[PDB]
Amino acid sequence: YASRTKVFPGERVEHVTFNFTLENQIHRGGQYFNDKFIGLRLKSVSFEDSLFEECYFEDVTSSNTFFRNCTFINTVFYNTDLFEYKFVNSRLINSTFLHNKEGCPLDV
Amino acid sequence: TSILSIVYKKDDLIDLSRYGAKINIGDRVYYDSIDKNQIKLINLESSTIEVILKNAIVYNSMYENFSTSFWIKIPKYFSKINLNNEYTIINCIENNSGWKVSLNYGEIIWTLQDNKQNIQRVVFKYSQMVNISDYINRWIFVTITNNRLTKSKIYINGRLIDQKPISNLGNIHASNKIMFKLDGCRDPRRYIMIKYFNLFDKELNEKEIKDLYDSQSNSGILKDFWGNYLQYDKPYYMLNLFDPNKYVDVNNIGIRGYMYLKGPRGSVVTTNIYLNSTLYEGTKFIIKKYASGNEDNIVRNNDRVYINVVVKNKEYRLATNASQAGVEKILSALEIPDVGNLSQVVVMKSKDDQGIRNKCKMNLQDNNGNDIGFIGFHLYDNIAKLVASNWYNRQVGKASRTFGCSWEFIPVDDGWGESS
Ligand SMILES: *[C@@H]1O[C@H](CO[C@@H]2O[C@@H](C)[C@@H](O)[C@@H](O)[C@@H]2O)[C@@H](O[C@@H]2O[C@H](CO)[C@@H](O)[C@H](O)[C@H]2NC(C)=O)[C@H](O)[C@H]1NC(C)=O
Ligand SMILES: *[C@@H]1O[C@H](CO)[C@@H](O)[C@H](O)[C@H]1NC(C)=O
Ligand SMILES: *[C@@H]1O[C@H](CO)[C@@H](O)[C@H](O)[C@H]1NC(C)=O
Repeated sequence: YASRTKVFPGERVEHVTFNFTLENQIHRGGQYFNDKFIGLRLKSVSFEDSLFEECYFEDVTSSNTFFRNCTFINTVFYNTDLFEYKFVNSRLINSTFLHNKEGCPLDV
Repeated sequence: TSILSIVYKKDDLIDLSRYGAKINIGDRVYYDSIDKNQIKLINLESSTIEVILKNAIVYNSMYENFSTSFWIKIPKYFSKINLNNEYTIINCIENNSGWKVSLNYGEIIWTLQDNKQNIQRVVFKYSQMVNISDYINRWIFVTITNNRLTKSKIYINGRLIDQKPISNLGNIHASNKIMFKLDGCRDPRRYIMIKYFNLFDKELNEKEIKDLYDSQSNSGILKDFWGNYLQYDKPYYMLNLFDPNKYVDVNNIGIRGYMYLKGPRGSVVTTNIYLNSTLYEGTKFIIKKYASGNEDNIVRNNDRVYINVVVKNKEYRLATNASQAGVEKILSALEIPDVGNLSQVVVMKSKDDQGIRNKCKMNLQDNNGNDIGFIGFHLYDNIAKLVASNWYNRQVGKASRTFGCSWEFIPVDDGWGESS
């Protein structure tokens, strides 16, 4: 499974939505500006060295998903199970978590 | 016993004491519309308040004990630029001798400096990782006592926070002029608010300071979460002191729908600066005047008013069916015209029977002036449902600890910075 993993190094995104399901991916060096993520399922997807600015995450369910070395600015996490253990060595600024889904405190 | 007392007057500031201290004000000093006696100082050069004292009252002695008091409001610090940025707000220091109050990240500091440049500092420290803070962006009564023979002490809302001996200090001089401006702040968008500055030529004890706190507290007028005046026709988010991780919510409209405490509250984070709990969650509670003949939109004690509820940006009314099972009976939000004869009248209550100041509590009363009782919450099958009961009144009569009869009103303020 780990061999089959796809990598996308670097991508810049402007105003656009994103409802989808991804499996076994790594997005690296992303720069998303004012992008809304509604109704997406993540299975073993990692975002590394990414920058989210004025982003919006809604109805997000994630298994084995991490945000490492990421920076969030003015982003809102509404109705997401993205708990604090899925932001590994990240930096959030002026970010809000609202209506968090019920889940285990750690990875299951 | 007061030497300087800056108080608002007709489009100016004057001194209550019989000394006639000269006052000059910059062109960028602002005043709140409702409570003009509170003063806003922004981070600029022209935002200056200069007060000049009389040569007969300039502090130039070495055994002279003295005290100060004021009310201060410090917005939230939002970014790392505020860290390690000790900035001054009041100076009476000349020739590197005097007394100064300054502000740092979660700190308020008193500093004394004698002619020998000996520095004594007393600090009050409040965190910013807390879920709900009693200090961030809220009014704080700061008073400072200086006994040259024993110690110098800091009091926050009348309680002791810190004390430090000053017997080692020698002769302390003071400036003829005393200063109000933000000095040494790198942040270009950082302001403070100040209220009621008083100076005394003696060390004040706990009793006198508590008396001063109570006198200046305006216990006969209701206050919001930020310590300002409660106003009618303004939308307020609701907080229960005893259960502060839930917010007021509705499920269904009308009598068959119940308003409850839903949770948990969300968070606002900035990694290493602040990790507070969201205060703009739930349903707003507008207050509508019913019988208060006062012209002002300010809410006073014992006022009889009504409470609107904002559900899907539509305004409903608090009411409950007086005739139902038990005392802890369910409140509801209903169509404004369809209230009929349901109990909707609420009495605003700030200070107790003896006049001791406490938080905002609402007492539902009927058309006949019979007390349904204080508004609070009770758990029915694991749901924290809103109820008005006389059980709170019974515990008040028994001088017992009431549970849930205390509410807190949170308007949207620029000093908190949360995204609605
Ligand atoms: C973090 O936010 C505060 C408050 O801004 C509000 O909240 C933001 C999330 C966003 O929704 C804004 O539109 C809101 O106004 C910022 O502090 C204020 O910034 C504004 C600039 O828009 C300025 O007018 C105020 O004077 C600022 N207040 C203070 C006391 O500085 C703050 O800048 C944000 N953090 C960062 C790093 O930018
Ligand atoms: C998400 O939007 C795309 C078009 O932007 C659409 O093809 C897709 O069906 C949408 N998903 C759902 C669940 O509607
Ligand atoms: C990601 O973090 C690394 C070190 O952890 C740092 O060198 C890099 O600059 C970061 N990426 C961006 C876009 O800043």
